Amino acid sequence: SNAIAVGSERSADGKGMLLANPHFPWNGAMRFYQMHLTIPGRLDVMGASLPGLPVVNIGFSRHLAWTHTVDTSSHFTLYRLALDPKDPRRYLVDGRSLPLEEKSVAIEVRGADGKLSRVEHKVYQSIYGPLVVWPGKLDWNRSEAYALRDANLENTRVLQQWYSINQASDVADLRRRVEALQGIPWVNTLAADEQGNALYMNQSVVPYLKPELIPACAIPQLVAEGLPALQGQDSRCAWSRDPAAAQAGITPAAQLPVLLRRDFVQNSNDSAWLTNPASPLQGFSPLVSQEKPIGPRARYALSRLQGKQPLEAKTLEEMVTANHVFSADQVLPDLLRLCRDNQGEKSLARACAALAQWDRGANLDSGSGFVYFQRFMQRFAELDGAWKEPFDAQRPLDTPQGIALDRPQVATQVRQALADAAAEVEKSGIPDGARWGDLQVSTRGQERIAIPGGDGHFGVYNAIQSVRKGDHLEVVGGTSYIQLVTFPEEGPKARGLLAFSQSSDPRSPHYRDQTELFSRQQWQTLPFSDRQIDADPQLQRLSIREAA
Amino acid sequence: PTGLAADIRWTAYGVPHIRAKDERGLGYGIGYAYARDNACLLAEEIVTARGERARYFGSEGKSSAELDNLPSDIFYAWLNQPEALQAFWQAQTPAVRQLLEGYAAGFNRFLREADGKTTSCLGQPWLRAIATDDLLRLTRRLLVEGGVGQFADALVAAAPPGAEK
Ligand SMILES: *[B]([O])([O])[C][C][C][C][C][C][C][C][C][C][C][C][C]
Repeated sequence: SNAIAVGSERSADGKGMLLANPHFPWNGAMRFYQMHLTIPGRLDVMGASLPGLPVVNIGFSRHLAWTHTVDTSSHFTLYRLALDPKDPRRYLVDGRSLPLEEKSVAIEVRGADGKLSRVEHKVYQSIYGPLVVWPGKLDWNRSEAYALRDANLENTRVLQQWYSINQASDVADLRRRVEALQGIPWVNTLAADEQGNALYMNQSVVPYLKPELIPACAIPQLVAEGLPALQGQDSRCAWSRDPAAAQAGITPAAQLPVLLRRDFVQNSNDSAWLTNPASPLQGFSPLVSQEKPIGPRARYALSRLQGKQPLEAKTLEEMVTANHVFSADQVLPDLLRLCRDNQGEKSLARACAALAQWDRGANLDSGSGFVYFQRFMQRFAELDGAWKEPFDAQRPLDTPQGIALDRPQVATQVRQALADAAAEVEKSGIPDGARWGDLQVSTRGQERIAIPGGDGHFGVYNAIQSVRKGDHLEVVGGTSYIQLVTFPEEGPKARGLLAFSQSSDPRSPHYRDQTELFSRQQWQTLPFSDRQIDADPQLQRLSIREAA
Repeated sequence: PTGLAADIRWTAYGVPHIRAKDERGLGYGIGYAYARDNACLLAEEIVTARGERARYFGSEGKSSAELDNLPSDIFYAWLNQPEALQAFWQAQTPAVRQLLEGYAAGFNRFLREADGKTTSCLGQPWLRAIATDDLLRLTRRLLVEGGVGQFADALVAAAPPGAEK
């Protein structure tokens, strides 16, 4: 996901503006759905929601627009158990041996004969939660096992939280409502209002440990890999209590990152750190936010956002619709130089030509250079010390950059990486002429629709994830519900699309209508006012009722 | 009088605009509109969250989250135990309870009337009237997506050691 909120100091109209670009599945239990909800006099909100939920999850109202991105905060902790040396189904806390609890569940299974059989399965539980096994990393042997405490299992406030957000008037009200309830499970919140405030909140449900407990309570090996793991044999490593928290054991709102500005805030799934580089967010628990190098989507966004020029709605739209492959900016110039230093290396010839002619985009008509670049990057990722300028914490927006071609070992490995990538590309079934849109598609019944965009890991803001199926790459997730909201005097102006269309059913008139539009990148009005709604020539109305 | 009533307008691309005088009527409109477009999806995902995938589809299949049916079912049977659902419901405000009651009733109204015009799974045994508990099951499934949900396979795999060296 991307989110950008722009405020009065940077918007061309001096008011608030929000771009919402969540990246989520194109099918299943997380498939977004558009709706507008009104209880006249007290609720009027429009946006999109996840299946089964009678609230708007990302949306806008008269004076406010908000959206979410998945955060980097931990929402659970693992606990490493010290097992009773005499019994691997018992574990030690403060030296005292405790029994695991057992909970059996029974499942009916339809057999080959078409009849049901009953299967019973034991789930072992500790005081922290259920045990978990990752063979080869989190084992359950005679010395240790691992339990998992999920902070959101006791978050009964989650539906109330979005219903409250749906009732929020402006950014200040939104902040009060989220901080008061703390019912957001695992996302950041970004928002803008008509008066021109831009808000970022890393306000979610996060396990709380007082700072002085962290060095001794962490499992050093595991947190180094980014697993929130704690010592489960010490009662002092229980999540800390603080009466200000909405739920026992979670981090109070005052200790979670918030940035309220009038220029901009952004997030593309990195931590709170560089939400706006002019005001870095630092000093938080490692369970909350760390100063890690940002990903290419955020680096791309900041490259467009920083400075003093006003931002127009069109500017934000085109950050999505340009389909620029931002990772190429860091490696392609030096890569092309390697190509030029190696003409007559016949194994690199086609790859080098395709890369040279490439528009550096993931557009429908972008050439096969994108495919060559992707496969090369997958291999470049894994090479050691190949950046000319590696990550510099003092220049977190401009590094890493370049290929260290003046180091003979790097030059050798990079050329080989390109040769291998080229070989892989050419033994795939990709024709001559073929453009990216000929390859990446979304299937609709017996037909296909070409889909622009590319993987977010390559720095494409319009992130699209696809998997190989037969002769094509089938889109499975990415850009989904798009909304771009401004606040002219008449009322909120929202523009966007639901990329995969309202209905997942091939029989529906709304199975591929917006998907055709997404292909051509033609966003549309999201009608909100009665006047906008009544102006739609496709308007249909139905009133329904039944007894309770 | 009573009880549930909603006014629905659809604009281009099938976007519904639901108006009601209270949460129960609002939920009614949402459930009906969503069912018109996505009854089969919701029914499938409810089977998943009820831990009934293997019952309807056997052990060889997977959920839309790409988990094997049996491990998925064990995980959701564990997560969505009756006592957990009831504790969750009891902690809900009247407004949220009403939203959910309306949604279930609206989805069910569409199912009663469905003739296949926008529903491809008509006649399947797993396409059935839903209950508020089913919406709680879906909610809790989403709730733990940032936590124990990512360890579903690992939970199912957790068994104590045998006699090994
Ligand atoms: B992105 O790739 O970071 C995707 C973020 C979009 C997901 C936002 C959904 C809003 C959260 C609803 C949770 C409800 C739980 C019951």
